[PDB]
Amino acid sequence: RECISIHVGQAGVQIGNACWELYCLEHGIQPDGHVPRAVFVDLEPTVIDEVRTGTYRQLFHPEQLITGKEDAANNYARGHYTIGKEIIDLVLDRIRKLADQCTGLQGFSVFHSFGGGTGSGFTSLLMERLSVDYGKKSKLEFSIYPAPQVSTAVVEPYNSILTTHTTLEHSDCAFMVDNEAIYDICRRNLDIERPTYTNLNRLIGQIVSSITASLRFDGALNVDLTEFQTNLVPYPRGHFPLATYAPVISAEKAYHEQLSVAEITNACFEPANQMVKCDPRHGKYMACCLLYRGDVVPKDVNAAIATIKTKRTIQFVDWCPTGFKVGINYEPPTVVPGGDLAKVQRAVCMLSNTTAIAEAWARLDHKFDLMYAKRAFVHWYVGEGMEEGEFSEAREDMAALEKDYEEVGVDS
Amino acid sequence: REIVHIQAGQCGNQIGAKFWEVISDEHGIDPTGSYHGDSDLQLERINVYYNEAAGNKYVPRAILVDLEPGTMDSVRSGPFGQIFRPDNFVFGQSGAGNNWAKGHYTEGAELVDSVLDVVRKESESCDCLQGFQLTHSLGGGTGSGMGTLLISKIREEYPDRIMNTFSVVPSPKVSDTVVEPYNATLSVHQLVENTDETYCIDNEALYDICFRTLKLTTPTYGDLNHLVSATMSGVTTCLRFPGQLNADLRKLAVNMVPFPRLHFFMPGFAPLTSRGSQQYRALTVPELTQQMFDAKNMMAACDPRHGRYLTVAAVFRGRMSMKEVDEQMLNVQNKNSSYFVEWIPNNVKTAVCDIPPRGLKMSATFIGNSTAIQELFKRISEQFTAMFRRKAFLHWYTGEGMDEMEFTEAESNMNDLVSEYQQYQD
Amino acid sequence: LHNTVMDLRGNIKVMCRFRPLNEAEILRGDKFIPKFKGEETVVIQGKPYVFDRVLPPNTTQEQVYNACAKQIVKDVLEGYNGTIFAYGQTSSGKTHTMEGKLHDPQLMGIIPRIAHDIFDHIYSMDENLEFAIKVSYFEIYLDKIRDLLDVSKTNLAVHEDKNRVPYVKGCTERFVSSPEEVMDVIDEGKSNRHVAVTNMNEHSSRSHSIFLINIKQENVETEKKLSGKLYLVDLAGSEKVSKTGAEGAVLDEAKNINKSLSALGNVISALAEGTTHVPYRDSKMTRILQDSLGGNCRTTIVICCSPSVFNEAETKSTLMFAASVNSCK
Ligand SMILES: CC(=O)O[C@H]1C(=O)[C@@]2(C)[C@H]([C@H](OC(=O)c3ccccc3)[C@]3(O)C[C@H](OC(=O)[C@H](O)[C@@H](NC(=O)c4ccccc4)c4ccccc4)C(C)=C1C3(C)C)[C@]1(OC(C)=O)CO[C@@H]1C[C@@H]2O
Ligand SMILES: Nc1nc2c(ncn2[C@@H]2O[C@H](COP(=O)(O)OP(=O)(O)OP(=O)(O)O)[C@@H](O)[C@H]2O)c(=O)[nH]1
Ligand SMILES: Nc1ncnc2c1ncn2[C@@H]1O[C@H](COP(=O)(O)OP(=O)(O)NP(=O)(O)O)[C@@H](O)[C@H]1O
Ligand SMILES: Nc1nc2c(ncn2[C@@H]2O[C@H](COP(=O)(O)OP(=O)(O)O)[C@@H](O)[C@H]2O)c(=O)[nH]1
Ligand SMILES: [Mg+2]
Ligand SMILES: [Mg+2]
Repeated sequence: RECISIHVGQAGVQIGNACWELYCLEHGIQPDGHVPRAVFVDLEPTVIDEVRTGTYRQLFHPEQLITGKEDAANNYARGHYTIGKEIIDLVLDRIRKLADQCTGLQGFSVFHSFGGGTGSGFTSLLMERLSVDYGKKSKLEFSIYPAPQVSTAVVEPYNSILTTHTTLEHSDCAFMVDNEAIYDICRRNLDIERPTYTNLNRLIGQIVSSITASLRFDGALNVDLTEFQTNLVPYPRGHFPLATYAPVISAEKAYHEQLSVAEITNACFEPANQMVKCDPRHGKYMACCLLYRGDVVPKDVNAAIATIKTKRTIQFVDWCPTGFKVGINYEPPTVVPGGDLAKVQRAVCMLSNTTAIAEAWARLDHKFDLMYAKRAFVHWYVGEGMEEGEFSEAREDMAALEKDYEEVGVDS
Repeated sequence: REIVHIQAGQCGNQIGAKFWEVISDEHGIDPTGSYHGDSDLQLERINVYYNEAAGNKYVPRAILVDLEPGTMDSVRSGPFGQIFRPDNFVFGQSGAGNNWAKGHYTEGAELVDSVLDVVRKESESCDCLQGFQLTHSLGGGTGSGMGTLLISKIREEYPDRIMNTFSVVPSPKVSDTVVEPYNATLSVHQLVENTDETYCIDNEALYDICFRTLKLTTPTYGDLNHLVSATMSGVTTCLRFPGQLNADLRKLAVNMVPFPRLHFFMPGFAPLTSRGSQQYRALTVPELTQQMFDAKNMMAACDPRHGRYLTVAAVFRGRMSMKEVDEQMLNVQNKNSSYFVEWIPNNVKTAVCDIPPRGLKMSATFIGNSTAIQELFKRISEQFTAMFRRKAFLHWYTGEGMDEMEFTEAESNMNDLVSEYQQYQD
Repeated sequence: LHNTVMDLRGNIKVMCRFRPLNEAEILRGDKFIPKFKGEETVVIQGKPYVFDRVLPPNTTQEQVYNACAKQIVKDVLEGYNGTIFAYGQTSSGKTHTMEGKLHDPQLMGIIPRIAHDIFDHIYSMDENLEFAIKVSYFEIYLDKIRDLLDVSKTNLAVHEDKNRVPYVKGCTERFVSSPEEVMDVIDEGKSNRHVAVTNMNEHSSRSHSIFLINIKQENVETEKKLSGKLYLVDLAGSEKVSKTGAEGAVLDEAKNINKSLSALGNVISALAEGTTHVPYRDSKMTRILQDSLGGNCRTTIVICCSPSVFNEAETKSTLMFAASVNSCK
């Protein structure tokens, strides 16, 4: 029934504090109410401390807040092997102590930031140690994969080609939200050149609320977590769909809010609104899980979608007749009291697997090579319990992820 | 986390006074007083530079190494001079001769053990050690020789903790000493092989940047020092603050050093506007990158425009949009694709603290790893040969128990170091 | 075709040597994974060509020695440099190829054979040549040069020669004028080599070994001194830290040494094939063997490999070393 969550890496923790905020906010549980149902991991104390100093301070147990005073290191190796190792046990312990206390759970919603040290590496083995300790569950990892041109870390790819290959054979469904492609939404669909990280977080903090929160919440067309991976992954590769939200209108500027279904659903497939720089440049969808929430008439959907199924310029895979999982919830969304999110009475958090990422992975793989081609910051990992193996052998890994996402599509 | 500063030589020392003059105020620590901190955040992370004893006396955890009493006795007899626990003063009343050899093999080699002693008392302080900060000048005895030894020993004692080095590489135009390239070439040698992050500052790159970027007409040393200390605060201490995207020595190290040499950087501060007038506030952000990335404004002597970059780390510290930050960095990376090296898709390492420099609204330290610094070790290396060839003031070295093969060694080493760095400019 | 791509001809490649399985392990758990094709391709998974030469699990010690070292020894006696590198993890066959058993008429390795050939020319061709065979044996452990003879020095330094090329000064050298004294140097150095306490069968090398044979020959009539250096470099083992679980042992310490030295490796063949000059003077290993990495191409890399669930790791790395050169036409 439940779904634990492990927010790993400063980012996964910032986003965590955010997604965790939106929660109580739409459940009437102020600062000090019940008890969360997740944990927080980081090898840099000062960040988890922000959850220990700032807002939502006492809504957590100093037990579900793991820290390694030591060093973060923007390098996979160190975070996965060398350092990150020391903490893992302890980490697990909570996701085994928190996993017990419950009643027939469904899985762990993992929150990490692909291209980091504590986020890429660590998790790599966290999800790793999970796939074995609970192979019998769902492993949906919600990632924030590398901005297409606006990356931060100098190494980023090293850290992301490595978190992909190690987690690939362990996740159930990996959701992806592109940090940059979300900015566009903040520039083009909300207008603000002042987007603090605290915003992107409010956003995913939204799209995510549509996943677990409301879905695990009764409705006219419930959709379990398992449901996802089933209706969402055509193949064992921990396939990565993309998150998209519909009423991303500004709560100040424009106001046409009352944008009946027929509109908000069409607003999902236009590439300028998908929290991912993977513009459907060719990527044929192969399965979409249209999660609606608020006042929505099933016919409105079983029509708004029909209209789409016949737009053709939206070309769905061949081997897939119908790939539209319509998830209907009741309670409308719940916007921050005064952030910058419109606040409509219905939304569409549609996520999907698109042959599109054939790109995004490509463009991120290429990156890697360029540097590896010169070993660049390699000495930083080797000296951290890794080898020419793990790199070269994780490169070959993704290689067959560029072929995979190519074969499962583009061909009939 | 933590670190333990090291004031090698007079310069490195003189600067200590300025690095601590600053940092303290950037942490509300009065002379011997405690934390008067205008805020409450300038305390949760202080540890990085102090120690708890009394309850109002957080003492800087640095080392003051020097073979010339008068110096430390000027730093200890002035302003903040009375905050260092006397135990910190590792003096060498000997003749602090201006010889690299006199402070690395003969005179300094003695005072070393009585230093390492303390560098251990401070390291084994508490919690977890990160690395050590090292200030000095590569143009003298107690600086290049004895300080370059202090590290060679440190790096044998904890090849785990990092080693940032703040070197005052011998300014071009005019040398404030004569053997300079001797004391220098010999210390850079030791650097390229122990510390793993070096920030080279040039007394004349400063003047310039201090007499034209600060209409300042009488730039006393105190100033230069002050400007420098401003950068080393943005680096360390800063990142030991919260941030949307924070880093720390390692990130900085693990994102800036593609190849083990250790490589040297060139720090640059952001808001560098003259007092009254200039107080233009054009600091939205494009103004900071405008700054940081220009030629002038690079504490180094060389000009970036004269050689690609391998890595860059804009360590900003003041509330801004992870969008207008992450964005700007890009155009910058495209307007100058020419010089920014290619085999690194994203050279830049954007870092973002929150709280800014006490009295300012928005700043951003720049730590550049450009191939341009090739044209400096060249300089140094040249000066050597031109004088080595004739063994100029060599008797002051050998006569101190040195080797004719020692000088050969260093030059070559550091000379090769020039070579390599070009391997990427191409 | 395919010949033009041999642009790597840099010979500085790395001949593959598979060790055979013994009857006790054919049906224990260790089985063949190496498919051989011809005498130069090895198919492990997906792999359509290998490189220059693959020695099968049917190739003699003598056979490996002829192809790999015999020429290098010949050139060294004329006053040139040569390097033979060795690599392969635990139970791959390194100990068996380099030394084997110290006195075995055909089971003996590389170092006892070179020693036999050296003293077969000496006293048969000395009538104007005065030979002095000097051997030196040192390890690189925690990137410090530990001399393995006399009194162990926990660090030892390089200095530079007449040309500004570094060499290991102070390395304890000794005369050897018959084969026995060479064996006695090996016994002495191995007894202080850092070996992980496993089971008696396994020999987990945590320290890289450099055996120097310095062929000094002096000419009696006015012509001067020659000094060919044969560096026999026995690389320490490489072990996948991920699988084994280094918590705290000389596993973590070895992982840093083996990775730093293998990485420098990668750049050195790549430079020995086609690059501008680069990571010399970076590590002590590189400082000891530099003159050889630039001239008399004789740095034969002999990597081992035994079929099984294991050894596939170090074998793989041995193949990834000289796999790129000219591509193509
Ligand atoms: C009224 C007002 O706003 O005054 C400003 C000011 O006028 C200006 C000109 C300051 C001023 O700085 C200088 O004039 C200067 C003097 C010698 C060497 C270098 C600089 C200032 O003195 C410096 C001072 O800086 C700080 O307070 C930072 O926290 C800074 N602190 C120190 O350097 C410091 C100085 C004395 C004692 C202890 C610390 C800092 C910077 C980076 C990391 C840590 C701390 C500031 C904003 C000002 C004054 C006071 C006039 C500027 O410098 C800095 C480092 O902020 C020079 O260009 C900038 C722009 C500022 O607006
Ligand atoms: N959406 C969103 N992205 C974030 C947030 N914080 C960081 N990121 C992104 O995630 C990545 C940053 O990871 P870091 O903060 O450097 O590291 P970490 O993953 O927390 O772990 P360490 O490297 O060990 O500190 C970058 O790509 C950021 O753009 C956040 O609050 N929201
Ligand atoms: N060709 C061969 N014939 C007979 N025995 C062999 C042969 N090659 C290897 N062996 C034996 O198999 C084992 C592997 O020996 P060595 O001890 O040669 O391994 P490595 O040196 O491969 N091991 P390691 O150092 O731990 O990484 C030893 O017991 C050898 O005596
Ligand atoms: N920025 C700066 N440079 C200094 C200071 N003091 C000496 N220097 C420089 O250091 C060099 C001289 O070395 P010095 O510090 O006297 O050596 P030592 O005292 O014998 O170790 C000259 O290039 C000076 O410009 C200082 O307080 N600030
Ligand atoms: Mg973090
Ligand atoms: Mg062996």
